Amino acid sequence: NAGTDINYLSQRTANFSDTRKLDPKTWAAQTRRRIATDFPKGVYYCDNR
Amino acid sequence: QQLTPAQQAALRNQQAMAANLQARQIVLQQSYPVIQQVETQTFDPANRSVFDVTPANVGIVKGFLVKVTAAITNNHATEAVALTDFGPANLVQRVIYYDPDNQRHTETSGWHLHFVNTAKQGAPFLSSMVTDSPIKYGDVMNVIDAPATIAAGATGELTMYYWVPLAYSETDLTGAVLANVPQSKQRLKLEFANNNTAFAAVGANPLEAIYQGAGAADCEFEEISYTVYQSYLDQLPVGQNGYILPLIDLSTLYNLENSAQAGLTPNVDFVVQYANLYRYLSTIAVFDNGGSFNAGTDINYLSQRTANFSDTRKLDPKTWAAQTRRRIATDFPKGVYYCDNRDKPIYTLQYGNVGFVVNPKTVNQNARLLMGYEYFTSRTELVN
Amino acid sequence: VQQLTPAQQAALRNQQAMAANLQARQIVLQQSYPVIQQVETQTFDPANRSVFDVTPANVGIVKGFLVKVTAAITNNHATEAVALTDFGPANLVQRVIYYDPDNQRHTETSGWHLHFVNTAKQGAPFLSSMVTDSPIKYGDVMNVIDAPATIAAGATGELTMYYWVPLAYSETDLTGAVLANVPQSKQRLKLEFANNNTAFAAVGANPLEAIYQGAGAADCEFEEISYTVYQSYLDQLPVGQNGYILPLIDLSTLYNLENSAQAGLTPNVDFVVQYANLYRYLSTIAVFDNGGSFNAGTDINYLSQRTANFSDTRKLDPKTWAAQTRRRIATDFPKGVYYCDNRDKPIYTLQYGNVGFVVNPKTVNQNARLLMGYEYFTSRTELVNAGTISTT
Amino acid sequence: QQAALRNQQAMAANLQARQIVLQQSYPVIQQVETQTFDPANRSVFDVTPANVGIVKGFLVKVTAAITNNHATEAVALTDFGPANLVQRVIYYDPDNQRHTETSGWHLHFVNTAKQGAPFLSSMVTDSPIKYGDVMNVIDAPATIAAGATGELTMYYWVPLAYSETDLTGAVLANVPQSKQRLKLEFANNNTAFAAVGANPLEAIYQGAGAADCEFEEISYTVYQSYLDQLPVGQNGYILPLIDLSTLYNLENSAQAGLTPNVDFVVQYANLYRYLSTIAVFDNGGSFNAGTDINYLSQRTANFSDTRKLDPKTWAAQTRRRIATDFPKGVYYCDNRDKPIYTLQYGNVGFVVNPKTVNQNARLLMGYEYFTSRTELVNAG
Amino acid sequence: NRSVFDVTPANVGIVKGFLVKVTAAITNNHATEAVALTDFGPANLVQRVIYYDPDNQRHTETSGWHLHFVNTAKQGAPFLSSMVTDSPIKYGDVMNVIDAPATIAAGATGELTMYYWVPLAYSETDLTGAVLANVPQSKQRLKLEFAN
Amino acid sequence: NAGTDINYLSQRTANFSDTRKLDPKTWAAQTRRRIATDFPKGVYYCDNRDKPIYTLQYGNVGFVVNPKTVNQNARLLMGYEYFTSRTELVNAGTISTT
Repeated sequence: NAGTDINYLSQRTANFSDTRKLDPKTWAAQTRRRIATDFPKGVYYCDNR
Repeated sequence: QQLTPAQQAALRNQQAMAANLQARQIVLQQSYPVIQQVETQTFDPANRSVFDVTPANVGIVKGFLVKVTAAITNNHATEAVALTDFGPANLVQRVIYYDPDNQRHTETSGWHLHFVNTAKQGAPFLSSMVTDSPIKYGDVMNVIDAPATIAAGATGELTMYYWVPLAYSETDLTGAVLANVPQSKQRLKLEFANNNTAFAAVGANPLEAIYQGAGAADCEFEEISYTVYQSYLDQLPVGQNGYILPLIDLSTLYNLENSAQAGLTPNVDFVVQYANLYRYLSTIAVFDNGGSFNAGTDINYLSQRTANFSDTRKLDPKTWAAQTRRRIATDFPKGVYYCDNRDKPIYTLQYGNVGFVVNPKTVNQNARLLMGYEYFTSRTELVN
Repeated sequence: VQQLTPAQQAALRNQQAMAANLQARQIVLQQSYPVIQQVETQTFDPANRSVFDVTPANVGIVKGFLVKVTAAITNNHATEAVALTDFGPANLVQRVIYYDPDNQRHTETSGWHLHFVNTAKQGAPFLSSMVTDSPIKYGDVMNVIDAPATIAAGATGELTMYYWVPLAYSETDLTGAVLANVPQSKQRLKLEFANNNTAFAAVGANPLEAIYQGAGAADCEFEEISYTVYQSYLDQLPVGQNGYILPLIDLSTLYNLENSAQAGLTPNVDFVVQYANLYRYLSTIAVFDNGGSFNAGTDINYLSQRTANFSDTRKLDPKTWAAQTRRRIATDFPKGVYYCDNRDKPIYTLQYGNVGFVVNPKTVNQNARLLMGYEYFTSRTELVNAGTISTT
Repeated sequence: QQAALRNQQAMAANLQARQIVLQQSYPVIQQVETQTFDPANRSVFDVTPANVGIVKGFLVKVTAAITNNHATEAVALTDFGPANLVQRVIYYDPDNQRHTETSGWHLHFVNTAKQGAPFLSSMVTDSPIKYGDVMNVIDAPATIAAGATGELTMYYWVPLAYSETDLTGAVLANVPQSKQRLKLEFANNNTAFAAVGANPLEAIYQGAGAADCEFEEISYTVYQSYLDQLPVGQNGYILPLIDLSTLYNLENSAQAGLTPNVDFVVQYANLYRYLSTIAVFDNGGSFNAGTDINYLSQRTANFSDTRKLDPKTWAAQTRRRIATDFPKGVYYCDNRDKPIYTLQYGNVGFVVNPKTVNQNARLLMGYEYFTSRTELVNAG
Repeated sequence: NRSVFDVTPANVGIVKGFLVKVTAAITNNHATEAVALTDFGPANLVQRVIYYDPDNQRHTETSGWHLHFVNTAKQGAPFLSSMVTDSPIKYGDVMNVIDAPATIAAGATGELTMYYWVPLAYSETDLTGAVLANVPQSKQRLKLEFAN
Repeated sequence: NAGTDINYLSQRTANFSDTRKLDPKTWAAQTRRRIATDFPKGVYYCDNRDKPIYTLQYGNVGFVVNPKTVNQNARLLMGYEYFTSRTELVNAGTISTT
């Protein structure tokens, strides 16, 4: 599914809490800045380069 | 020695500039970026359309990503409405930010902020590029989206995103806002569209509207929702005196603002002077020709001119558009013209007064130029 | 021969201290530059919230805050109107409290008392526009402090009110000012606004704290309220071989406004409200809330200020008392509101209740009481360790 | 290290002389000239003051009769009304140096700012004793109906000395045969009446019958205020040399180029110590009560601001100075205790960020300032 | 309309914790059926609480139900409860400090009150975990995410 | 009444302000921690055992009640537990704020 089965995604840690707890569309927005489009349905990407 | 105060102050700068850059480099190499939700609200703009969001006071703030969704219903008996050229970019009419000292930074329209977001990305902001790939990449998540038309009796769903910058970029902290402290509240103020601004009747000016068509009078928002995410740097490096901070970066304002200018007449140079002291990074000029937005056909040429009547880029509309295609890989909507001055910001006092010029071929009633600026500028000094 | 005298000055001592304080004050005023700056603006619906804590900027020497309040009031009643109470827009703010960086409170009073002091200090109704025969169109052009006399059934009225919350006594006397450059510790300016429960009084109800009263009151409501706080301070403080040249007495003295309520009035009997010791009372305001009725002196025999052993220093009939006030503000305060100026020679008892404010009532209704308002100076240490108000 | 001391001592020595002059001389107010004329023939006059003692200023009385010859339409006072009976004033001292050069309306607004209330007005009170507008000192009919003739009276104080107690800017005129020049340009049939829809800024009346309005006549009387019987000492005349070598002037200017939501900055010049600033927002002939402005301020350019305020709060500060508001679109700023003094040209600017800008918009500026004589007076 | 709030604590002295009073009115508009309290009931009025100190260091971040169970464990009895006894003097649930109707019938409106203690300091006598402020900087942040 | 006729209660020192200005239910919550239940209707308790109220000057500290509704013949009946210096009570003591 295109994010409709997810509340949010994040990277969490171990002091702060989450460093990027985001709804699926906002998470996808960050990915659009990296590959100029969305990955296929149900595929989520995270850049920590 | 002879103390040449002017030469010296410059020297003092030169050292100031170097210190700033080093501090910036150290900050970037040493804190950890965080983006976290600050506030979400769902409402009917018929009830309320202005909201004052209170950002969290933590570390150095770089900017805010604002997600906006909306549902619009066309209850006209028979007629549809179609997206205007700006469409969902008009979901937010105005945005204003104030820092902890209550100093105002950006104050501009949603459409201008959106065009700058696009210029800074180098492509339509958060868009999905079309390719021949058989793998199913594409508009999967509808990050920024709005139906091309909303038929009589139908309800359409829209999604829009705006990045409200404080810092100039992810690597250049000029304009960022400094949280090691005490200070006040910013007042990220968001003024949303409502039934009056979002729908334009046939023949009415579509500038600020989202949809225009024969069914406009019976269109209504059902709801609008926003979620503001704050992007900042945490775990600020500490050294000797306390926090290692880029003092020039944090005491410089990086702002967007817009205004409207009128007084255009056919074949005469319409000159909009740059308001001195600011370092203008970009200029957007929208030729709202009395509600008509044309693809360059109502313009002879555009230019940037300095106090000697010397043009640095006097170009016909298509050639002007060509330069923009090199910047954002496509054209801005009809009647929207962009000018990049990022590497050499327009700065009067460096070379006399400068002006943005438009020589119109046709001028309808109520014609005007809506100017959008992106700038830094700070304090200024001198002596005999 | 109210008593202790001018021996209070022999006691403080540091003619050297005063000489220094005063010289430093003058250098600061001469060398620094005045700034008035917006620190916060907010719009809200009283139905959701009405209490706000504003955080001032910690910069230089803070003199005070100018608070601008605007509001839209809708009379949703079907057929009845409402009209302004005597205090009207002065009740847009119910209370104010200020805490400095050292957690010490300065002013803690009602919006109406604060407003009356603003008027007393200006020498005329605060920020008012005086009427003259000038043919040139000066006048109430900008509606600085403004409110519709009535709001008819179904109508919406727009109001504007301003309050000056003082820290410093005046633009030239920095007594009471706050040094906020020196600690990261925050200041607190607490504001409690009128709400749908306090702004509207039904016919026959007490209008003291209300803005409008009338037959349509039950159906009146705020459409919204907005406030903007401007902070006034001195920047670019002068430095010497010591460092910052500062008036130490000015900055270690509190200039506060405070209110209180007293009851127990009986016809033809002196009702005495005792002044506390250690405070130097600059002015006194007494409001005779005669069970919800506010009269123009007709319910009072006389008012006075009295010292235990001597008698009264100004026992006067209500009209003569009002005459003294007309010399101070060029008009009368609203019905039932009485003012007393003691600025040149502040009431200072050294013993609690040496000094009392007197009201001998002619008629006393049910639930009668005197609402007192005070302006005073104090030695910040004396208020910390040895102070009450209120004489029972 | 001696500079500041030398300055303090010179100031201490000015001040003593000033006090002796105020104490020993005697104030005189005397008529120097009266004239009645028809604006159709002339409207510019050069009055020659008397060269006696220390001149402090001139009180100019102006009366006029205006006839509305229109068949059926009336006219009504503009916001400035009788303050536009004098369009401009210019004063030249015996040394050919100009002091004030400004408009009649700006001069009038400064007269008001200095009085602390509408100049020479009659305040309304509840007094049963019949005080009130008995003498119609400054007066003009609110409207002049078709066929009617209205009578107007206006007074202006042209200052040389700053006040009755501060002689800064005063002129020593008993020292030369060289004449003073007080130039006055009066309203005429072309400036006094504005047609509906026309800019009323410089007019006295506006309305449907304006085209047929005319002056029946105008009269003026100039009274000169000076100090006589100047005190003499040892070396001779005891005089405040700083006071008499300083100019106290009012001047006006116009600036254009306003754009919605953009800071419009009018730079202050260097050398001048600006005591007050008046800015009139002539929004293309429309004068609004702050609704066309976002905020006003005084700044170090790009920096800020020492008083960036919304229009109502700006007006609140003015209410503390003149006990009322100036007319629509007129904004005042008091800097008397700490005059704007840049050394640098433009370090400081007056700011107006407009909300709405009509065609032909502009800011009409008015300034009160002190500046500075290069060289002392001629002494005996 | 809104369920997440960022409260800004005052910066004064050593902070030990926060007592959060929460009240609510709930209406059951079902045509015929009632609803009954869950085992956690009003403890679920607050879904999550997160605190950050002046240096933006996160301390507690947990659910309302977990915070409530710890409040109970630290008290040694159900948090802020009223114990039942045979006393004829009218002590008892007089003030409804923590309270919620056992059921809300179709068409009825129930009122609830709940309290949570968000600790920084471990206890009134053990200041381990307390937060100063002699910290030039920020402000603290107490984020409350409510039920909807 | 069970707190419904009161806006708030507090203990205040002249110059600082209140050390515990609380709504009636929150005031009752503190009491529940002390006696495991509520005192009867209209009865309010305040524990200052670890740091006893000790003014050195009369009235430096006061107990505050801001009533929401006041009926005819209303009054506050106060009860105190204290340790005094036997000599101070002998020579310098009253109870009483009018």
